Formats: sequence, structure tokens, C-alpha cells
Amino acid sequence: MKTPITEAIAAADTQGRFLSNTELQAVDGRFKRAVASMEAARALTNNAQSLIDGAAQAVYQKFPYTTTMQGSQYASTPEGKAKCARDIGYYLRMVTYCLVAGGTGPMDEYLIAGLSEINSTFDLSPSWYIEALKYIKANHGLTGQAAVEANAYIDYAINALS
Amino acid sequence: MKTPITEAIAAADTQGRFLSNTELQAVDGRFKRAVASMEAARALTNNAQSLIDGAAQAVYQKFPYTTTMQGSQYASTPEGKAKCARDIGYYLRMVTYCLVAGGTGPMDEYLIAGLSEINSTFDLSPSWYIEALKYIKANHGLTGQAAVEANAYIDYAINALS
Amino acid sequence: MKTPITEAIAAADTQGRFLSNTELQAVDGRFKRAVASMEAARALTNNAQSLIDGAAQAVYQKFPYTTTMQGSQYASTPEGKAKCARDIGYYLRMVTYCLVAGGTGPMDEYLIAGLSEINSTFDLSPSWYIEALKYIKANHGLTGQAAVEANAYIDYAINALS
Amino acid sequence: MKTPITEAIAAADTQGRFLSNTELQAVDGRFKRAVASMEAARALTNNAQSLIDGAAQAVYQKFPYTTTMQGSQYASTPEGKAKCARDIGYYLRMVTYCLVAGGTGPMDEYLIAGLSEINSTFDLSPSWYIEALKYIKANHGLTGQAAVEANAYIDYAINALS
Amino acid sequence: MKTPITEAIAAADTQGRFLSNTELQAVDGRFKRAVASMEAARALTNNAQSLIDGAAQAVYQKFPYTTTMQGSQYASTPEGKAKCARDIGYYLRMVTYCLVAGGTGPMDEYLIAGLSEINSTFDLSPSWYIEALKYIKANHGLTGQAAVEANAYIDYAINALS
Amino acid sequence: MKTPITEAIAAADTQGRFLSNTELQAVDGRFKRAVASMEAARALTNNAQSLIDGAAQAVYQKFPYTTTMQGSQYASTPEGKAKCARDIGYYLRMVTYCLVAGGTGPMDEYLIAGLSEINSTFDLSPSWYIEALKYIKANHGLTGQAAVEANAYIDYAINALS
Amino acid sequence: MLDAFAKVVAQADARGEFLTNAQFDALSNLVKEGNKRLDAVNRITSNASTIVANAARALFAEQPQLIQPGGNAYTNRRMAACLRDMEIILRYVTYAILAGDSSVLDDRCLNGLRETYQALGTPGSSVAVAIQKMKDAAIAIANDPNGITPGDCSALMSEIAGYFDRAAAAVA
Amino acid sequence: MLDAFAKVVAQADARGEFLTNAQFDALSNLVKEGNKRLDAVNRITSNASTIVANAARALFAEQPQLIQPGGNAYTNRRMAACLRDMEIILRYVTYAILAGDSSVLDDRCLNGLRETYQALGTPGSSVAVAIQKMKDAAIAIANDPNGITPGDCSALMSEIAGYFDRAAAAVA
Amino acid sequence: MLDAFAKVVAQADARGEFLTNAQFDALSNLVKEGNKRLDAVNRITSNASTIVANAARALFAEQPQLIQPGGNAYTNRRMAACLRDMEIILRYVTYAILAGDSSVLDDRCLNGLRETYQALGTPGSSVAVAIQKMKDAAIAIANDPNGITPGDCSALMSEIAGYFDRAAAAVA
Amino acid sequence: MLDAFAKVVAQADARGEFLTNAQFDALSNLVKEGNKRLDAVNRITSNASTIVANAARALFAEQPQLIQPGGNAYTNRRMAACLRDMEIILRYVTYAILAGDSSVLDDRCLNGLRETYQALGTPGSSVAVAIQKMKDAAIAIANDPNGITPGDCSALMSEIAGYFDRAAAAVA
Amino acid sequence: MLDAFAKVVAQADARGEFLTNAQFDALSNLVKEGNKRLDAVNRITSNASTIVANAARALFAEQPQLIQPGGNAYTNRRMAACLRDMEIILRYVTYAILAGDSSVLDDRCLNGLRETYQALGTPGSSVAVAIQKMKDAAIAIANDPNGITPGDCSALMSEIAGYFDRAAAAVA
Amino acid sequence: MLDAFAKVVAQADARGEFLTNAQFDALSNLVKEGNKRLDAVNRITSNASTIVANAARALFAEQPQLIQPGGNAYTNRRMAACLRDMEIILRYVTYAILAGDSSVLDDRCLNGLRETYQALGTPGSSVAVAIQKMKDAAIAIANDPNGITPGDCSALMSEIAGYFDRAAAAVA
Ligand SMILES: CCC1=C(C)/C(=C/C2=NC(=C\c3[nH]c(/C=C4\NC(=O)[C@H](C)[C@H]4CC)c(C)c3CCC(=O)O)/C(CCC(=O)O)=C2C)NC1=O
Ligand code: NA
Repeated sequence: MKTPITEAIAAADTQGRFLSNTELQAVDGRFKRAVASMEAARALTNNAQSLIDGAAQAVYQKFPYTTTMQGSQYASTPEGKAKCARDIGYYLRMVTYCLVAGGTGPMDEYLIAGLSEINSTFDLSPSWYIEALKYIKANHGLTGQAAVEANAYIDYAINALS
Repeated sequence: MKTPITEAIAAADTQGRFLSNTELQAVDGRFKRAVASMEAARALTNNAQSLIDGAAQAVYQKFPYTTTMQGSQYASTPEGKAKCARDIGYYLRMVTYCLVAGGTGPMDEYLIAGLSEINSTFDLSPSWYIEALKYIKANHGLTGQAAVEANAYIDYAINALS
Repeated sequence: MKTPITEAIAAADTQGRFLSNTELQAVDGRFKRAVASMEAARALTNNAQSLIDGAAQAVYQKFPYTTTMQGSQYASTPEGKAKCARDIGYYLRMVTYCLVAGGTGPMDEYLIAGLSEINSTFDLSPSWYIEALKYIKANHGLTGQAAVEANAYIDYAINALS
Repeated sequence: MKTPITEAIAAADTQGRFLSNTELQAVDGRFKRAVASMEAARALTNNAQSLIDGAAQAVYQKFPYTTTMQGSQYASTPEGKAKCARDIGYYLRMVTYCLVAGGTGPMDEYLIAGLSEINSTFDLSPSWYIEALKYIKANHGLTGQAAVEANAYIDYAINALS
Repeated sequence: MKTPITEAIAAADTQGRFLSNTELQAVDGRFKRAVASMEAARALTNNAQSLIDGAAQAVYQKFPYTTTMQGSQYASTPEGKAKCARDIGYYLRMVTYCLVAGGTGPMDEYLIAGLSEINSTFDLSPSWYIEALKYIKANHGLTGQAAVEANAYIDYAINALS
Repeated sequence: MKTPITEAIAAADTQGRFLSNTELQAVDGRFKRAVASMEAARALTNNAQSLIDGAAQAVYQKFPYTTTMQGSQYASTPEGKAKCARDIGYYLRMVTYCLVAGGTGPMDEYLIAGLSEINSTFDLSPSWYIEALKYIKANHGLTGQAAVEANAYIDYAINALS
Repeated sequence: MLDAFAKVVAQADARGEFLTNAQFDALSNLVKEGNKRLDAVNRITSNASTIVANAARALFAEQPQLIQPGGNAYTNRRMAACLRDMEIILRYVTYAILAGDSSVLDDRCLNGLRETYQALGTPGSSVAVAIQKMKDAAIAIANDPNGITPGDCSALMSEIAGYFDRAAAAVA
Repeated sequence: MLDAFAKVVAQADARGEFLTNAQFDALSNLVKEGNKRLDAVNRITSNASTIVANAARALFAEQPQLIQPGGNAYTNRRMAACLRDMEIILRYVTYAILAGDSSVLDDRCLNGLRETYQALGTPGSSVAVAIQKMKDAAIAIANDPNGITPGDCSALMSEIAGYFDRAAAAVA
Repeated sequence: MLDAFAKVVAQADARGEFLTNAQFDALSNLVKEGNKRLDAVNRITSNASTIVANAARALFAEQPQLIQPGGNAYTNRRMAACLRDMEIILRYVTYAILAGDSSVLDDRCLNGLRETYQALGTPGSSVAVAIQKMKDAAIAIANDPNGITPGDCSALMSEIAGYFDRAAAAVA
Repeated sequence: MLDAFAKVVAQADARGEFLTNAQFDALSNLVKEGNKRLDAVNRITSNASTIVANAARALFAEQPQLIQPGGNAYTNRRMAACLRDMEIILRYVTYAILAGDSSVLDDRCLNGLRETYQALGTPGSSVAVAIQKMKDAAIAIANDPNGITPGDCSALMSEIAGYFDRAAAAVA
Repeated sequence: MLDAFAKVVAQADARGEFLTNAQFDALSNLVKEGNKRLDAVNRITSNASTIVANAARALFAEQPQLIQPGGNAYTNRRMAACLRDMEIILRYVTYAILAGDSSVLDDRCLNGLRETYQALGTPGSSVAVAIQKMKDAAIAIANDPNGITPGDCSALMSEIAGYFDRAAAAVA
Repeated sequence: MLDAFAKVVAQADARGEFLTNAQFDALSNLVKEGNKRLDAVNRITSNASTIVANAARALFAEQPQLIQPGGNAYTNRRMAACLRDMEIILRYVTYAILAGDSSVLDDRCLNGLRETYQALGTPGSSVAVAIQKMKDAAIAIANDPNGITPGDCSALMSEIAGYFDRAAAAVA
């Protein structure tokens, strides 16, 4: 799984070298950044439920047809709305995972791999999840480098959906 | 040439990705460490001549036969002693290069590549250059993380000679 | 470009053989089927405009939000509705191309290659084009093996969109 | 084993596709041609013994030395003449096999593979078997596309011997 | 072209080595054997015409049909008999070439490469040329290691024809 | 293991051929040279101890520091001097091995492979072993082609050390 | 690989016999039913995306544990692999139908599949159920009486059902 | 590669138009003559070995210098390569006939052949003559009136003759 | 490849000199501005999809001929390749920024690009215009004053603008 | 591969839960001790050549049979392979330290090592002893109190000692 | 691989000894008989085609079932493979003779041959009989007294017979 | 590749003639001088390391600019490449001597060397001088009269000198 520490180890191992000062600098920057990453992660985790309920509605606001139109892929049933909130919950949970592990590795492995294969098969519009992640970005209520951290991984998801 | 910034770029480019927050953390740690690296580099550069004259003698002390024995590979002539000091000067100059560029890249490219090929052909004992680099390590007169930096690249040379 | 005649030639050429009776049978079946393929192709070409206007509306019926919602990817402007009809026209034109050339080659080369790359970038829902192609399937007004032909290539498009 | 149905399946499978209308046309041409292929196959099978006795003599006529010259590779003994008729019988049996399976696959697998290796080792002149297959071609007594079928696979053998 | 000297050079060059005493021994054995090889070569060259006329007849004796049967591949015309003697002359000329160059290289390059491709196309029986080379073997009139040399390359041809 | 007989076999086997007269010449040169190789081998084996004691001293003469300087890599202890004589004994033993097997194979496999890896790790100067092998070369007391043989493999070692 | 016509040739060759009249007449009936075979392949292949998707929906609707965190179609990488497997299993069932022989299904798809799922930790019971659901979907579409020249195709459906069962059995 | 049907589609697409009635009626005539096309391919392919051999015999009979010591089909390695070239040139002419378009002959065979022979030192004039002899042999066999339903095939032979000329021109 | 720090080392080595005080003080200013450099890379990379898409929309809106039948982003295969090129060109501009040197942009991306488009038949003028539109989009986002510690970043934007111009010039 | 931070994420995901306060506070202590971790990696790596050489000297000094003619570091090819193995074993122990997890040591180095030595005929008992000697050398150098900001690092040394024991056990 | 001279060196090295006088005198006798060894290799190799063919004729003449339809040298593909196997087995027997050691026969040819034939379904009993027939043919030709300097070669024939038996035993 | 014996065969074949008496007697003189040829190869090869090293020392002693910072054997990577080139050039000169023909020197070494150095920026004048110094060293060692059966070897040294000049000319 992709992290600065695993990259540093992968970088050296590919070339059959012990680690050098080159790699050690990288991991320091990782430990140095953890401060702001741990802050963003714990803050989103605490206000997780409110963000998921907020984001889910922002989707239904922007795309009202998702609550009216008949079909399993839509949020026009108690099942659909349960599936929607679950999926939104997954995205947010992956964003905290990346902050804790200080890299894109978690979201890459558990979410992005085969993402376009699922959305295509199950008729899930990418833009629904952009609008979800857009709400989280604007309303997570973070400041300083904690906000820089959170948004970096949020936009990385958005880019994967576009 | 190997640096944290070139590794970060190489890491992303190999996998056809834009840079992520994973790579950006690494470069921050590099810029954060530069403070101590620039200090060690400028300090050795200023006291360069004294270190080269000091190290060269430490070699002739430990291995007195290098100044007596006849042969072009030995420091038993004005030519030999000029070649010796030059070579020692090269090692020190490469150590400063690694501190400025924050990685082993310079010493790897300009010195280590084909090192065992030269020493074997021209009958230069590796231990002569260890003893040279050992003197620099003990007598550079640095403190704190500046000393940690300098010695990291000095020992990287010693390991390449052993 | 993929056709029974190009496949037959590709099959032999890969193995460095002259064509055998194996390959000659295939091309006969192609010429034998052309009768129904040429009929379906000319029939859709004649009633092309009515089918494009009909299909375009079936989309706007099923997905009314595409004519209301603001944004370049939607048919809520004279530009958008022009782009929509054009795209639908392209799909139908490719279906006739496959009937004339007796294979999927045309639609594969001019349409399917990089299809998911476009829809993802320009925010075009696959289901819009399914509904378009669904209308053509039901209302082309063909019978016998002519209908079997037309629908075979129509469903091949639908499968590529799902 | 090479047939239009196996080629059609091999064509699709190599490219990881389901079968398209391209491949389905090929197999229809195969089933359409079977009519004449089954006729040629059953006709040769019925008049098999007369053709083998006829062909064997045509060889001994054209090459009289094969019945006089001493040596195991020649038909100058009861063993040799038994081996000759057997071999001729094999060729004819393979020709019917290709008509039933609608392709060269049988003759390719059971006869042609390693053909030049046998004839070289056991000192069997290719021209003997051409003259055998030439008699079958002229005297099978078939008409229309049944004759077109039979001869196609007969000449495919002759080409393999030349 | 394959010789002991070229093999010795090829052996070393493949492994990026200078030549060792291993390779030097091989070439000595080559120069040591040249004595008998040069003797066999010059002896066959001197009695070349008599051997070609003798061998050609031994073929026509054993296979009388080659002088009677109509067809370009047979020696039943002044053209055919000219082509026959020419071909026999080629074989003998290649045998001397191998003795001079102390290896199979000449016969491999100028004769054996594509041999089975020619005989198959032009309907030339391998056994004709065996019988030719069999006569040369029995009637070259050499003794000692000169005969051992000549026959070694003659049988190498025979093996290539079988 | 590299010998003329193994090379001759390797040469043929790589190209899927039976052995030709090309390869047989090589092995004759090997058996022809064995006479002088067996003489050099048995002569060095008989006078082995005197040569090892003689060579060991020639090292200590030329490099007196090896008997004075403190450290495990030097011959300044009873252990060191035992290790020295042992190593010299190994070199001589490998030289006889090459003469018996008529090639570099033994010295290549048992000595040269990973030679620079050992000398680098254990701080053993190559020139020490050159001077050892130089004494053996001058004082083995052989004449004619026996001396040519011995020295060929001695210089092959020297070249591997330079 | 073989087909209905290449297998009979292979078995005839092993005995070294010409084909009998009861073998030509049997293979001639094969050709006459060829039209029905091509429609069944065409119809099933024309609804590939739906048969896979609908079967997957029902599967995960019956066994929610499969898509729960930890369990074997959680995450999109495993879900996609599952959708791919189902799609591949279907692809080789359609190959078998056109040929009238399971050799290509056996050699390329089935053989060494059970042992794969065991090493991965994938419920083979769940895979077979997904196959069975595709069977019912595939059969109903293939034998759908609307918009085709009426005629009996009962024998052909058992053959199609044979290949689907065969895959279920191979991983059950 | 393309065929008669894929080229018209490509040229129509570049303009972005549906096919006209004068393009369907033209392609429909292509299909009706399809039987004549298959016989010509079948007949020529059925005598491949002979057309190559007989053309080679005549070539070397007219230009003995080619097979003289030094000259470009002396030795069996060069003679075989020559027989192979002739066989390959023929193989791709038959490919072109079945498709009704020279794209496969151009792309795979012809393009970069003249430049090959120049580097090797092979007379391109001699190659073209070998092609021309195969042409006459191929045409006579293809349009041989014995044992086939009588009918005009004059147009088809010019097309066949076009591909043979085209190869001769490409290396002449 | 090199960066701002590896280039100065390379040029110093070629003369065989230690670094001067005017070279350490210059490189020390490089490190102090490092924070501004990382934000610019982060901001541009965080809006990669949009900068490419919006630039493409405007490009084809200004040059409709590009997406007309025949012309060089008609069909999804060519359109995708175009979107890919734009995405790749952007990817290597961001690489250059972080390093503070165009060596990676030159060696990997630019060199041998003009010659590619000429062989393909792709308007290099149209490519450069697409690059220029990405430049304006990238700069505005990077130097957007909302939600960051205020400070001058004028020098850094010229450097960023340098790499974008450089790519336009390379294919113009 | 994983690290201390990626393992906790993986185990949390399998349950499908957000991280608790007792998991953030645990990982935050990991970061605070990060300085001590980097020194230990730096110190051990800075004396790689010596730790391998000195351990080898003692090993062969205790087991002379290993370097006797016939026995498993006689000849320079086997001696070099041995020195390489020791160097490789050390290389992956240092990888594990920096990450705070043995997954890379397990996956890449250890797993399938015992079975290798058995096929080769290499005493696994002798290998483990060479590992143990490198352990004592590595620990003493890492926890050497001269020339570093004083502070307790007892926990970290047990972890380092854990990886060294783990490798010894894996081949013992 | 090894030969007569390389094996004695290997066994001497494992003990770490110089060669004794009883080892030099033994190897010197090896060289003196070298002429007889080269003739035997030359003679057998000079009749390779015949020894293989004649042995095959007799084999199939004794076991007709092998070439009957179904049975393991029916069809030219299996017959050719059989003729190839026999030719290969012979090729490596001649390699062994020249070297005076079976290491190359063992390592390259024999080891993993029995297990091959079992998987294929090839009678190993029939293979060994084909080897035995080549033995008698090879020996008679090698020790044929006409046209060579007279002398005893009894020992050498047992050695040759040893390698042939060895191959028969390996697949029997 | 060819040798002295294979070239005469090739030139004889191109005319299609048997060898004359003046060609056998010429090649027989080649064999008689074979002993002198083997000593020259043995002697030069036995001092390979020294001839390369001593020539390099003198070269850089005459042209210090080559090893100055910036200039083309500064740094160990370029110095090693230079020592390698010299070693390779020598390796192929010794190959040519044993064969008595420069075909292997031409085909493998020389051809496309001048064009390499131009692209790299390596003084071809300096390379040729290094070759010339190896020539004088190689000749003196080869024709050293101490410890060998006395006899004239003047012709052989010119041939050796020919190959050395040839390499110098090829890159001068
Ligand atoms: C090109 C490789 C090569 C060959 C072929 C070769 C042959 C060869 N074998 C020889 C002799 C001989 N060869 C044989 C061998 C045999 N005599 C018998 O009665 C047996 C049937 C047969 C066993 C195969 C004998 C007995 C001698 C005489 C004794 C000896 O010189 O070793 C000689 C010495 C000259 C002579 O006495 O004729 C040569 C040159 N030398 C070579 O360099
Ligand atoms: Na052996």
C-alpha cells in the first residue's frame, strides 16, 4: 500500500541498496506533516455522521430525479437511500485512512481500483459522488494546514471521478 | 541524478500519475533538512584545504610505506603526493555536493560508478581512502544535525570502499 | 478494420498459410448474409432523420432534467440540443456502417475506442445513449432477418455502454 | 483442431471478446457448405476400396521400379504392397475427415505435421503420393460443388507434398 | 562460417573473455590435423573429373528410370545430364572446401541451408545424391587419416540427405 | 566446468547438432597438449611446499608492513601467517587443476568467481597475491612447453587480480 | 479445442475407421438445427451486460455478507473481479453452445478454477449460485417466443443448461 | 487492413455521410459477383506449388546468370529465399483478390520491398519478371473454362492482373 | 533528470570547484520559497481534470474543424488521445515546477513531440493554443488569493508560465 | 507491503470502522518517537560493511568447518554468496525498523528461505548464528550513547531485536 | 557439465588435496587411449541416420501396436517425435563417450524423462528397447575391424555399452 | 566471421572453382607458421592487464586535459569506460591474429565506432594514440627473444601491426 515510508523502502529495494539519507529525509517530512494529518482525520471522524447526512442531501438537492425516478440504481426507495448514505460514508472513511497513513494508498486500493467498472455496471453517475465530496470539502470546517490536508485527498477522489 | 525531488518525480512518472500528497511530504522533509545540510556543506568548503592536508598526512602516518616504496601508484614522488591530495580533494568535494543536492546522487554518479574498476587497474588500496575519510569525519568540527548530515555521506563513501 | 474477410485474411496470415477452404466458407456466409444486411442498412438510412428526432425526444422524455439543468453537458440550450442530435446521428450512422461492412469493425474503430474516456471527461451519462438506441431498436420498423441484423449491432452498442 | 467454428471461437477469445455478428456469419457459411461437404465425404467413403486399389496401381504404373527394386521402402514384397495401400487409405480417410469437420484441421494434425520428417527418414518419394492423390481427384466421379469440395482438400494435400 | 578457429573465437567472445589456453589447444589440433586434410583435399581436386563421371553413372546404374522417364527433374535429356553432373560436382567441391577450412562451415552455408526446400520444390530424390556420394567414398582411393578426413565430411553430407 | 571437451560438447549442443569433425579436432589438440600439461602439473605438485614457503616470503620481503601492522587482515600473528600460506597453497593447487583438466574451468569456478568480493570485504590487497604468483612463475624451474603451460594459467590468475 | 464435428473425427481416427452412415446422418441433423443454435448464441450474447448485472444484484441481495466490510466482493477491486469472473464464465458458455461441445469451456475456463478460489478464499458455493442465476436468465431470453419463426428448441436448451450446470458443479 | 466494403465506409466517414443509393447498388453488385471471386481464389490457391515452381524454372531458364556461381539464386540458402519470396508475393496477391482491395498487399508485402532488394543486391528487374510469369500462370488456371458453370469473368481477371502488375511495378 | 540543486552541482563539477558563498546564499533562498512552490503544485494538481476539460471545451469551441468528420479530434479514439496529450503535457509541467528545472519536461515530454505530430498530421498550432489555455487556468488557480497565508508569488508564476510557453513553442 | 500506519488502516477497514480515539493517540505516540527510529536506521546503515564483516569473521572463527575444503563457505563463489546473504538479511531488517512492521521482511526476505538452504545444503543453524551476531553489533551501535541528544530508547531496541530474532527463527 | 578430467579435480578439491601419482598415471592412460575414443565417436556419428532408422524399423516390426490407429507412434507428428527422441538419446550418448563421463547424459537428457513419458502416456519399455537396438548397431559399427589400425578396444565398448544401458534403465 | 582458410574458400566459391596448387601450397605455409601465431596470441593475452594500464598511464600523462574536471576520462564512470574500450579494442586485435583475418575486428569492433565517439563527444585522435601505444607494448612482448625457440617472425609482426594501425585509422 502506497505511503511515503513504503515508497522510500520500494525506491531502495528496487535498486538493491540499503536506505540512504535521500530516503530518510522523505520519512521525516511524513512525520512532520502527520501533525496536521492526524488533526484533519480525527476532526472528520468526530463530525462524520453530520457530514454524511449533509452530503447525501446536497446530492438529492442538486439531482432531485434520483429520489423520484424508479429503478434500483436510484435513491427512490428506503433501500436506495440506505445504499447512498453507505457509499458516501465509505468515501469519507477512505479520506481519513489516507490522512492516517499519510498517502493515497488506502483510497487507491479499497476504492479507486475498479471504480469505473462498478459505476458502469450498476449505472451510478460519477457526478453524484463529486457533489457529495464537494459538500464535505466546503463544510468540514477545518482551518490551516489541516484543511490543506483534508482537501488534498478529497480532490484526489474528485479527479478519480472525472 | 538521485535526489528526493527526482525520486518523488520518478516515483510518480513510472506509474503514469500526477504527483500526490505522498510525494509532496517527501520534498518538504528535504527542504526542512536543507538547513542542516547547507550548514555542513559551507563549513567543510571553508575549511577544505586544512582538511585535505590533514587527511593526506593521516594516510601517510598509518601507511608509511606509501611514501617510501617505488612505483607510480605510491606517494613516493612529488607527482604521487599531488595525485593523492587531488583525490582526497575530490572525495570531500563530492560530500559537499550531496549535502547541497540533499542526496547520494552526485557521489554515485561522479565517484562510485566504476570505482572498483579504477582502484583495481591503478593498484590503489581502498583502505588509504577510508583512513582519509575517517580523519575528515573526526576533525570536521561540526555539531548537532550538521554533523549528522556530513557523517551520513562520509560513511556512505566508506561503505562503498568496503 | 474487423470484418469476416479481414478476419479470414488475418487468420491465415498470422500462421503464414495461404487461405484454405476453412476461410473461404466464412466469406460465403458473409456474402450470403449481405442480402439482409444491405436491406437493414438502406432502410435505416432512408428513415434516418425521423429516427434521430424520435430517439432524441425519447431521451428528453425519460430524463427531463437534461433539458432543464444548467451546464454545457446538458441539452438545456440550442447548442446542447444540436450536440445531442449530432451524437445520436453518429450512433445510427455507425450501425449502418457495420451492416455494409458485415462486422463490428466500423463501430469499434470510430466509436467504442476511447468511449469511456469521453463520457467521463465531458460528463455524458451512458444511459442517455442506451435510451436513444432503445428507441431505434423498437421503432426502425424492420422485419425478418433484416431486423435480426440491425438489432445485433444496436445491442452491441448498448453492451459497450453498459 | 482447425475448423471455421474453432477459428471463430479462437478469433474472439484471443481478443477477450464475446462473439459478434462477424463470427456468426462465418459459421452460417460453414453450415451452408456442409450440404456439399457431407455429399463428397459419404460418396468417397462408399467407393473407398475401389479408389485405394485404383490409386495404388496408378502409382505402380507411373513408377514401375517401386515393384521391382529391392528394399523395405519399395512395394516389391507382400509387406511393401500392404504398407502402400494402407498409406493411400490414410490419405483418403483424412480427406473425408476434412469434409465432415469443414476444414483442414484433421489432415493438418494427423498427417501434415512431421510429414517431411517421415518421408526423409523412411525414403518415401513425395511424388508417389501425388500420383495416388491425382488418381483420386480424376476418378472420384463427383459433380457440382461436391467435386469442388473434395478436390479442394485433395489439392491441399498435393501442395503439402510439393 | 563454422571452423575450429571461428568457434574458438565465438566461444570466448560470447562470454566477453580474451582467449584462454582452452581455446589455443583447439586451434593446435586444427593445425595438426590440416596435414591429412590438405592431402585429402588436393587428391580429390586432382581426380575430380573422373570421380564426377564415375559417381554420375553409379546413379544411372542404380536408378535407370532417371534416364528414361520424361520430365525436367530427370536425366533423360542433354540438359538433365548436364544438371546432374553439375550438382555432383558441387557436392565434391564442398567436401574439399570443408577439408581446407577444417570444418563443416562451407557445406553448411553453401549447400545444407535450404537443401530440403530445393529437393521438395524441384522433385529431386535425396537417394540419388546419397548413391553419388557413396561412389566417391568407396573410389576416392585414399589411405590412412586422409581417408578418415574425406569420409567424415562425405558422411556428414549423407546424414544431411537422410 | 570449462574444458576443451566441455566447450566442444557445449558448442554442438547449443545448436542441437551431433558433434562434427570441427569439434573432434579440438579435443585431439587437447590430448596432444596433455603431455606438457601433465608434466607441469606433477612437477609443481612435487615441489609444492618449497614453492609455497618461497612465495610467502617474497610477499613479506616486498611488503614488510604485512608482518608488522596490527590487524586480522595482516600476517603479523601466527594465525595470519597460517592464513597466508593456506591462500598461496590454494592458488598453486588451482594452477595444477587447470593443467590436469586442460582449461581455466577449475580456477574460474573455485577461485575467480566472487574474488573481488572477498578481497574487498576482508581487506586483502590484490598485489600481495600477484607477488606470490610472480615468485612461482620465476622459480618453478620448468623448461620447454611445460613452462609455457604452467605460466599460461599463472598469468591468467595475475590478470584476474589486476 | 474441438467442436461437435471435430470430436467425432478424433474418436473415429483413434479406431482408424471411415465414418458410418449412422454418423453422417447424425451430423447432418446437427447442421439442420444450426439455425436454432445461432439464434440462441445471438440472443444471449445480445443481453450479456444485463444477465451478468441482474444475476449479481440478486446474488448480493441474497448473500449481503459478500459485500459487507471484510467479506470475499467488498471494495471495487474485488467487486470488479467478481463481475469479470461472471462475465468470463458466461463468455465461455456461449463459446460451447456455438461449437456444441464443452472442450473449450473445460480446457480454458473450468479446469483449475476451484483450486484458484480456494487459494484466494472465495466461496465456490456463491460462485455456482451466480452461475445458476445467469442460467435461468440466459435460457428465458434464448427461448423467448416473441419475434422469431416458431419451432421446438427443447433439446438445445438442455444442452445450454448442461454447460451452465457443468460450471456450477466445477466450483460448487 | 481494409476490404472493398471497409474502404467505402472509411471514405464515407471522413465526409460524415450516410451511404447513397449509388453506393449500396454498387456494393450489391460486389456481392452478386462474390461466387466468381471465390472460385478464382480457390483455383489459384489449389495450384500454388506449381505456379511458383514453373515460373522459377522459366525465370532461371531465361536468366542462367542468377544460378551461376557468385550470382543473386546460387546456393540453396539464396535459391530457397527466392522460392519463398515468390511464394510470399503470390500468397498476398490471393489475399487481395478475396478482399477486392490491395491495402493488405501494399501494407504487409510491397511497401519496403524495393529498398530491401537494393541493400541485399537482388535484381528487382528479375523479381518483377518472376511475378509476371506467375500472373500468366495464375490467370489461365483461374479463367480455365473446364469444369465450372459458364459465365463471363473478364472484369475480375483485370483486377487480379492489377495486383500482379502492382507487385512487379513496386520492385521493377 | 536534474532539479534546481542538481544542475548547479553539475555545472560546478565540470569546472571542478567547490560552491561559492554566492551559490549557497542563492540556493538557500530557493529553500525559503519552497513553501510557495509546494502550494502551487498542490493547487494545480488538485484541479487537473477541470483545467484539461475546460481548455479542451474552449479549444474545440474556437476551432470546430478539429471535431468535424475527417478532421485531426474526430472519433473518440483521436479525441481521447488529444485529452491524454493535454493531460500528459500538464503532468510534466507540474513535475518541472516542483524541481525548479525543465530538464524532465525537455527530456521526457517535449523533445521529439513536434516531429510526432508532423508524422501523424496533427496541427501543432492547435496543440500550443490548448497549452496556452491550460496556462491561464493553471496560473489563476495557483495564485488564487482565497484561503492561504498572504504573500508575494510573482516570480514563481513567471517560472510556471515559462514551462507552459516552452511547451507551446516546442510544438508551435 | 505495509507499515505501522497501513496495518491499522487495513484491520480497521476489514471491520468497516472509523479509527477510535485510542487508535489516533497510539499512532500519535508513533510519530513522536519517529526521531529515535530515524537515528537507529541511520546509525546501523552507516556501519553496514563492518557489522557484516565482523559477524562473518567471528562465525568462521567459531565454525572453521564452514571454510574447510568441501564444506557449505569454501571457495570465493560460496563465501561471496554467504557475505551477500548476511548483507541482504541486514538490508531487510533496516527496512522493517523504519516502517515499524515486519511485512516487508516476511514477504520479500524470510518466506521461502529455510526451504532454499535445505535444497542447497546450507546449515540453517549457522545462518541464524550469523544473524544473532549482527543483532548484537547492530544494537550496540544503534544505542551507543556518545554524540546524540540523551533519551530512553529501550522499547525501540526490543523491536529491532524482534526482527533479528524473527530472521534467526525463520532459518534455525 | 564435467568430463573424465574435471570430475577427478572436483573430488580432489572437496578434500582440498593435490593430485597423487596414482591419479596422474591414471589420467595419463586416459590420454593414450584418446585415439580409440575419437574413432568410436567419429564412426557412430558418421552413421547416425542409419542407426536411428534401422532401430525404428525393427522396433515397429516387433511391436506393430505402436503404429496402429490410436496407439503411442501413429500419425506423423507422434512418429516424428519418436524418431527425434531416438535421435536425441543417441546424440547425448555420443557426447558422454568423448568426455568419458555421463554427467551431460544425466543432467541434460535422462533426468526427468521417465516422468515425461508417464504424463504423455508413452511406453517406457518400448523406448528402452529402441535404445538397446541402437546400442548393438552403434557397437558393431564402432568396433568394426575393417579399415583401421588394429588394436584392442574392449574396455571402451563396455563404457559405450554402459551409457546405452543407463538410458534404457532410466526409462524402463 | 571468417579466418585465413574460410576467406579463400568464399572467394573460390564465388567463381565456382576448385582450389589450385598455388592456393594449397599457400595455405600449407599458413599451417607451418601456426606455432609462431599461437605464441604471439599467448604472450600478448598473458600481459593484457599491463598493456592496457601502461598505455593509459602514458596517454593521460601526455594529454592531462582528458582527466581534468569537465574533460572526455574525468570521473570513474568515464575513466572505466575508457579502460574498457582499450581492453575491448585489444581483445578483438588478438581475435584477428589467431584467425589471420580482420573480419571479426571489422564486423564486431571497428564498424560504427567512429560514429559512436562523435555522438558521445570522445576525441577519436586520443583513442587512436592509445591504440598505437598498445601496439608498441604488444609487439615488444610478442617478439621478445628470451625464453623461446629462436626463429624469424618479422612477417607476423607486420600483420599484428596491421590490425593495430587499422583500429587507429578507423577512429582517427
Ligand atoms: C579427427 C579426430 C581424430 C581421429 C578420428 C583420429 C584417429 C586416430 N586413431 C589412431 C589409431 C588407432 N585407432 C584405433 C581404434 C580402433 N582400432 C580397432 O581395432 C577398433 C575397431 C577401433 C576402435 C574405435 C586403434 C587401435 C589405433 C592404434 C593405437 C593408437 O594409436 O591409439 C590414430 C593414430 C594413427 C594410426 O595409427 O592410424 C589416429 C590419428 N585422431 C584424431 O585426432
Ligand atoms: Na560429461
